[PDB]
Amino acid sequence: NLNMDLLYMAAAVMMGLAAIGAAIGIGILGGKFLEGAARQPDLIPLLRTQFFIVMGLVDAIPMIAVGLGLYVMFAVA
Amino acid sequence: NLNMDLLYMAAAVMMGLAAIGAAIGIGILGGKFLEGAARQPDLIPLLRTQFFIVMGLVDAIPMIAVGLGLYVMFAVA
Amino acid sequence: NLNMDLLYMAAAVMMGLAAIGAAIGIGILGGKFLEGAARQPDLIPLLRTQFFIVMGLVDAIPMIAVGLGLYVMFAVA
Amino acid sequence: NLNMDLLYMAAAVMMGLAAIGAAIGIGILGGKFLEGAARQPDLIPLLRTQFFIVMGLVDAIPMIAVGLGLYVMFAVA
Amino acid sequence: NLNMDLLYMAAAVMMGLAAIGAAIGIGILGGKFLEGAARQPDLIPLLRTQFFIVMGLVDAIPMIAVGLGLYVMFAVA
Amino acid sequence: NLNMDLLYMAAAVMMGLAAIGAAIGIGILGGKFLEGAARQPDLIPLLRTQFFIVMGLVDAIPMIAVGLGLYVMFAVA
Amino acid sequence: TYHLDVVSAEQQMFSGLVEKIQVTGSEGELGIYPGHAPLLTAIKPGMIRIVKQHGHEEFIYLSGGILEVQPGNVTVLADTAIRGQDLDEARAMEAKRKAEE
Amino acid sequence: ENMTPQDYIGHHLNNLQLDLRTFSLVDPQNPPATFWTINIDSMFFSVVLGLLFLVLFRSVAKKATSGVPGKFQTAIELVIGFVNGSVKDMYHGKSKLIAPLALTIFVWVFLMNLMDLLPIDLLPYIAEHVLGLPALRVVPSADVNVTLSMALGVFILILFYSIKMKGIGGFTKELTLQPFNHWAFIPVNLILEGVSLLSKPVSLGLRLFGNMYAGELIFILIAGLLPWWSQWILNVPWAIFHILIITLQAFIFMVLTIVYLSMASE
Amino acid sequence: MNLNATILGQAIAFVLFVLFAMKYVWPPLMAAIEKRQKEIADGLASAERAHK
Amino acid sequence: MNLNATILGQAIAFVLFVLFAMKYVWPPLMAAIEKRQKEIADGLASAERAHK
Repeated sequence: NLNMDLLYMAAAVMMGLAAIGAAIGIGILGGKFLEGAARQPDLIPLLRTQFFIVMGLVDAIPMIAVGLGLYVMFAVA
Repeated sequence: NLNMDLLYMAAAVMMGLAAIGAAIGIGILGGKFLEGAARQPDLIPLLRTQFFIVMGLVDAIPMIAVGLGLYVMFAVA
Repeated sequence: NLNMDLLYMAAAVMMGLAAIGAAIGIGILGGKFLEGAARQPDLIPLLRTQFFIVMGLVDAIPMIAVGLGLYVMFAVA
Repeated sequence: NLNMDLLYMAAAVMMGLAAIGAAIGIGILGGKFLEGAARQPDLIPLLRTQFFIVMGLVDAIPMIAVGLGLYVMFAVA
Repeated sequence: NLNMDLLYMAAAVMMGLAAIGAAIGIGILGGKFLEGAARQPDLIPLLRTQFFIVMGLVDAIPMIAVGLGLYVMFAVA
Repeated sequence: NLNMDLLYMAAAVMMGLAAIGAAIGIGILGGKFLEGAARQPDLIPLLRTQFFIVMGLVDAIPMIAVGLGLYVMFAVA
Repeated sequence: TYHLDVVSAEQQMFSGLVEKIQVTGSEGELGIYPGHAPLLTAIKPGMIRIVKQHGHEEFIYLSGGILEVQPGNVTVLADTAIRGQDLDEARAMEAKRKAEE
Repeated sequence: ENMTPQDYIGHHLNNLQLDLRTFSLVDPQNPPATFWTINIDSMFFSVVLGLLFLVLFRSVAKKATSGVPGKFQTAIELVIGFVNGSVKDMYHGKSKLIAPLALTIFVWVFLMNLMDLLPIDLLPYIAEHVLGLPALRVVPSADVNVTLSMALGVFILILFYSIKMKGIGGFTKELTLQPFNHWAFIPVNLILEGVSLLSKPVSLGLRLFGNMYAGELIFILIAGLLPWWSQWILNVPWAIFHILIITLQAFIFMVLTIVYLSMASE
Repeated sequence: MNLNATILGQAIAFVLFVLFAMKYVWPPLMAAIEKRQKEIADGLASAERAHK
Repeated sequence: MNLNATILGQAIAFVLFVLFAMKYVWPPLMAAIEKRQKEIADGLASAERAHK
């Protein structure tokens, strides 16, 4: 039956959106991090820790979406 | 055919839009947080607590979509 | 049957749009709040109150949109 | 079968667009209001009162959009 | 007669796009208006007149779109 | 026959979204890095190191997306 | 071209018409050209270097000060020292103890 | 063994529901459609955690002296100081209820979330084989009900504070007039205030449930899909993240409850 | 997922825990550290009064 | 699928996570040690100072 094709499309949309968000938000955050590290070059180890702290919060939902897309693509289809 | 794959596509829409919104909003918030921390490297706990307040407020509503998408995928479909 | 099945997609679209709008708006608002609290640390409880005041205004339309999507996906579907 | 279903679909897209617009506009307006509050905290009682008037103009149109969406969902069915 | 159902979707898309455009434009204008009122609080009644003059232009196309969508929704359908 | 044809669109959307996300995120990060290098030409070797540290996080998800798009285009076809 | 002044509270250090200058601004190195928009910034200690009319090179070391720009005028309000350490608070103590003793 | 990963995931997302009427163990293969079937697994682990919290806090409170502090007492004194400092930061009233409520919320929510770090199959395998229970899932927080019951209790407390400290007159006044204060907007004001008021606790409960549920399902997928030799390279980076996640989420629940109660009262 | 009457039993458990903790748990704690601070402060105050 | 292999892999991953937590999440007790040192030293020294 033809039903199998649509699962690939749904996984494609979900993972593409997840990658769009995971790239853009991390890019903005890293740009601010670099801007702040340029000013105070001695504070890099602290800003770098806080950057990781917030970056963990950023990508979580994209990670969920990517994992679900992998599941839909391989296990279901 | 029409039953399962449309549900999968709906879940994919939910959890792509939720990932987009949450990632972009958290990146925006974290940019201002990291900018503040470079200006006042001492006040970091207070600013990060306020950031936690706002981060919870942001994250609250996309998680509705995330959980409902998981429900639609597994319980319904 | 297709009639009820598509309702899930309609609710998915509605609540995904609601989530993206709310997440982005609240992220911008919280970023401005964080920057303000970083300029004037002694002022934080006032700005936080103002932020809650305006956040109660922001979320109302996304909140009702998500509630109506939940209605269409549970009571209707 | 698909008449009421498409009615719900049209209501869904309408209300999603309305929620997106309202959330983004109020986010921008509240962010600028927060910045103006931050600059001169003692002026907040006036700036808040002007922000309320402007936010009423912001809210004017998404509310007729949402009202027509509710009409489509409930009355037309 | 399937003719009726597509007209509701055609009205819905028009009104949603009009709501998005008008709400984001009015928020952008009002944000600068509020920041200017924050800077020079004595000039507020003049800036309000200027803001109304400009707002009369922002809503030119959006109000035509909303009127035409409302016309399509009731008179034509 | 649709099982073969639709897979190319499912890969096309993935490899468009991944490219848009990676391009926007890398553009914003590179712009911030360029501004920091312009202001502080002495720190260029340090800012470049931190830029390459951060950039490997942006590409994490879009490279999964592009690899899965290549897989969908070629292996399953 | 513009007329560059270099002055301090004690003395006029330099005055003359200048085609371009290199100066270390508060946030980074800065170059000034004729017709530059009005600008105000402190300057960190270091060399400010000058080309007078006909592009003659001149170098001046400054402990610090404030640089500002006006239509056709550039004025450097240099000061004697960084002053950021504030060691003279110790100098104020002996004035008190010797008054008490 | 022979199993489809889809069904392995299916079992784990099921609960030892038991009929309150007939006292009968529901099974994961066929769910009945009767409302009163308590989901036992989350509640059984949930009150156990509260009992452990109460036992430890009493076991330290029963002996603590102002002399040389012990190594064990120091953690409890630190958590008491942290909760008290947060309350004093965001609450100025005389109500003795707020601080112990926040302390209980923080500790209990932290304990519930911690269950997710454990191996997903350990306790369920034990319960199925040694005991014989049809189903089990051991993270209480992943239950929507535990989250929604706590959020609705907090909302009830908010209503009580609005009626008592803020006042019923001061509640009708705010609902009708604010934020636009004009009678033309009063019908709109009522709707906006009600929507935001109901949005707050729903946001708390569904945020917590979403976090715990989307961590538990990630662990279940990692266990079910990947071969044993490869599981660690994706499981370990996730538990480290989820430790910060559970700490942050318990902190968020406590602080947001404090904020809502303080805004209702004062 | 699926709502159930578990919503009620946990509402009983929550209120019971809240009542028991509010009564017994909190009041004994936080006394010792306050006693330490008061001892340090009053010893300082008394010593400075005798110094004056 | 074999269920034994899943239990083996989950055990492996939990062992590795326990090791990582013990060597990177446990140390905050070291931060907690400073509180003990401060409390003991300040209390004893301040009481002695007041009595003297």
